[PDB]
Amino acid sequence: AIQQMARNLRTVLDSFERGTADQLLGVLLEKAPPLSLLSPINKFQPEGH
Amino acid sequence: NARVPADLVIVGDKLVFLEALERRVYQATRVAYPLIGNIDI
Repeated sequence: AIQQMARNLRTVLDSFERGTADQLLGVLLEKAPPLSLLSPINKFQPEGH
Repeated sequence: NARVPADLVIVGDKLVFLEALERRVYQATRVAYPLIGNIDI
């Protein structure tokens, strides 16, 4: 019983370190605009207005 | 004289500067850069 206890708790503690990268991928996908729309605006208009 | 980081290229027999000044000047301002001139056909 205590062996199953420790073996289970180890992967539960590992899962947060494993899923922080998942959350960064989620937020970086929710943040990034497409390159095909970012790159002409950064170039073809000089300043704006 | 003073040392300045600037690139020089050689064409023909003449050593010329090569300038594309758009990041140092004409950046984060409200003016239009020249050499983006217009033509009429």
